[PDB]
Amino acid sequence: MFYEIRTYRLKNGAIPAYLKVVEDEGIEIQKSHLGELVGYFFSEIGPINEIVHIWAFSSLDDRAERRARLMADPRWLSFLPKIRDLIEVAENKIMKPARFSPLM
Amino acid sequence: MFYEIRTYRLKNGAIPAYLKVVEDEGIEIQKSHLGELVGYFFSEIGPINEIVHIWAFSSLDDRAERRARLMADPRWLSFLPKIRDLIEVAENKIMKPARFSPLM
Amino acid sequence: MFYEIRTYRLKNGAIPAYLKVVEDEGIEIQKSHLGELVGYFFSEIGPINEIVHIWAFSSLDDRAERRARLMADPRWLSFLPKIRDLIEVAENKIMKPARFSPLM
Amino acid sequence: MFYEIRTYRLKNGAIPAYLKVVEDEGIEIQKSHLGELVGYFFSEIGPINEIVHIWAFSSLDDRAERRARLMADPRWLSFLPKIRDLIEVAENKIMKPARFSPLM
Amino acid sequence: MFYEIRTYRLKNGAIPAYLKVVEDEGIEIQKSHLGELVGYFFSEIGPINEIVHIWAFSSLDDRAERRARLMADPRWLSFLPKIRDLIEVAENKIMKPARFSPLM
Amino acid sequence: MFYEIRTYRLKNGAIPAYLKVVEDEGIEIQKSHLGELVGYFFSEIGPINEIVHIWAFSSLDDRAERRARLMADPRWLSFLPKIRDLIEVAENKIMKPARFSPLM
Amino acid sequence: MFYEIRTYRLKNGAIPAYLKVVEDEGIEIQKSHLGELVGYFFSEIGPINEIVHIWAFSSLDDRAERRARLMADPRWLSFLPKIRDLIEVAENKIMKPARFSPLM
Amino acid sequence: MFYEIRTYRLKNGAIPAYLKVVEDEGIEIQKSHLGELVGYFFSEIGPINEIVHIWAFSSLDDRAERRARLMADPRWLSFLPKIRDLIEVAENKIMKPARFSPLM
Repeated sequence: MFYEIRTYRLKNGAIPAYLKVVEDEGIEIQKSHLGELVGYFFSEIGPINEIVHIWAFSSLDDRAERRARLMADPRWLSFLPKIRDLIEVAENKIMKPARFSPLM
Repeated sequence: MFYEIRTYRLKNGAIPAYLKVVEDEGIEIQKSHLGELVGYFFSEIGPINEIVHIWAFSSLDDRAERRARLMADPRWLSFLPKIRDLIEVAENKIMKPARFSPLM
Repeated sequence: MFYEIRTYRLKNGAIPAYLKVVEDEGIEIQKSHLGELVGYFFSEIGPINEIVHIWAFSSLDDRAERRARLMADPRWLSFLPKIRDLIEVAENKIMKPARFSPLM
Repeated sequence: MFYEIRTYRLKNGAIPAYLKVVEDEGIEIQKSHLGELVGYFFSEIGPINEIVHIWAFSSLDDRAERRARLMADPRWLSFLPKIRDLIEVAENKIMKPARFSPLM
Repeated sequence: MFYEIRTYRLKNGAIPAYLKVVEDEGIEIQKSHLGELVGYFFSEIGPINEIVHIWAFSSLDDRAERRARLMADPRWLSFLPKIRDLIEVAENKIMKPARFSPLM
Repeated sequence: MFYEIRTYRLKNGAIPAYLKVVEDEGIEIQKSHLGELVGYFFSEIGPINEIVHIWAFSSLDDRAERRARLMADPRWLSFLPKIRDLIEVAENKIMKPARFSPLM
Repeated sequence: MFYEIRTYRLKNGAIPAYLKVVEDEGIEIQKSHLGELVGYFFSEIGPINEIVHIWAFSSLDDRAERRARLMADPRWLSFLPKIRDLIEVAENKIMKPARFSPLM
Repeated sequence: MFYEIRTYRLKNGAIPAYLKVVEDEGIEIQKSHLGELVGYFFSEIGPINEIVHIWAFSSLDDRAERRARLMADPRWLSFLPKIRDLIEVAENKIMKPARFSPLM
């Protein structure tokens, strides 16, 4: 399985607002397209104003396929503007599970 | 629940060796002390020679308690030298799960 | 004892304004909740527009408890918006005192 | 008062060794020259293998004066080699105390 | 041959807008002055909101010459304001092709 | 098309040695597996001791497939040790070509 | 002699405006207070939108003295707002000349 | 005029050794090839174990020409190994002087 880890640094103080709108209007739409959400966290100790969420994909072409459909969803497009200015810097990475990882 | 995310950058080319000794001699000892391993990953696309593992703790004082016992385990101390020089740079952070996170 | 070190990078030229409102409306409220302020500094030589303050906690669960109360304080919530846009980037870390540290 | 903050990133796993030799052979020599040690900490949560110590100076020329005598102390010179290879990366910065800082 | 690699970090969510106006109003003007465009990419996995484009120059004085003319082009100056606020951080570097590089 | 950009920071002064052994023993083996090499560069102005090479893949699952075969090649495994210690830090990213990119 | 190196990252595209107002209204005021300007540069190849200027001081307490007077100059205070929002991130450092440095 | 700024981070504690061998065996050879040394500094406050030297070039092709000759000098090649392992990380950048820069 492939694990995508996305890390965002939000505008200082935007985490509460971000998590509210995501919970209320984005996460369900996103999960119906992307598949398996592994974890969704916000900072406590370390980088402040940070969001980290992990998604698992069977293959990377499947990921491309799923993300393409998510991006086409007009409901997703209507949602994006609600967090588009809350996120200042972002990046994502693909990782693989160790043989001894619960996540496989 | 508290989530600790540890990220290491290993010596270039050390991931295979690192994952083998961890699987063979460290992970079980570590899991018997720390409790719940959420995920253990190695790089594929993004930062190279990277290890990322996540652990969940009921409270931070419980984390402190568990890590103190792990550090006292002479089996742990016998193991550490096997990855101590494979890891070049490291850092860890504590995060909290979003209400809509599978991980809670 | 636990030492929390928070480092912020403010909007260029915001330190004077920041330090004035903190002194006038935030530090006392914060101290009555958080406990022991170890030091509060602003840059001179090195990173510019930087704020660094250190707080000591008996335990991390006590820290969590104290910060929860501070976050619940409506006076704190009325103050936050006064520095919320003055801070651009932030992060915090927990450290422990060396046996030979005055700070223990 | 001026506050100098020195931050070092040590070789992975070198904190115990570092703190022991500093306590046993360096800190007293250093304190007799530099004056006031404000705090000496090692990482717990955040950057790993990190040392952070803070020194207060009445003036920066006094700091220069004090550090020149410390560097001239042959006992200091005999000590340095004991942590010179334990430290990988380092940096220091000068800051000033806020009017509401305990540290002034 | 010299290869210049320019990397920009755009405002979160600005890639589509940026790529549209560049395609519609800037790339042709830029190519007629700079010479050979080697590649123009936007992020997918790794740093998000990133643009990376590569240009080849026979010599660095030739590069200077070409960029001077591009900067003098009033059509270029009329275009710049259209992406000037879409780019947050940028940097460029000059590199040389390996003997076994297709790009020479 | 997908473009993978790999950037390495080598041991200070290792570029000549690195480029020689790659040219002599690694690049051909690598190209026979990976497919299309877009460019292979070493620093001149900017980050020093840096290597940047770009590879194009039709799909990411094809990339996975090709890299799996490359990693299985015992000739590749015999070569790796020759640059494994010349590379200090590394990272890779996947990007897409702009519609106006020669590289598509 | 002491050399202070200040490095700023300006808003994308602000260098021309910055350099004009500094030349027209700030540099002379600043030089009459600070003493010896060693060099004032703006980026070309490397970090973009960057300003780097170097000032030489006989002693650090002299630097403190001179900068205090510059900060007190009402003409300086009237000027500051003109570049205060053009500069996004900044930092400064003190260095010493090598015995073989023209700058001593 | 073009200004090249080279910044190196040396092995912890290597500055004295580095500066000695450069003064004794490298700087003169280097100056006879490169032309005008603007300044050569080592850290005091800020990044520790850092070297920063600045060279001025009439044109970038002239710089290429001069550095090619320096690299061909067998005396330079005999010297390089003496600082090659003292330098851990490096980078250089080209900048231009402001109209009001003493350095033009």
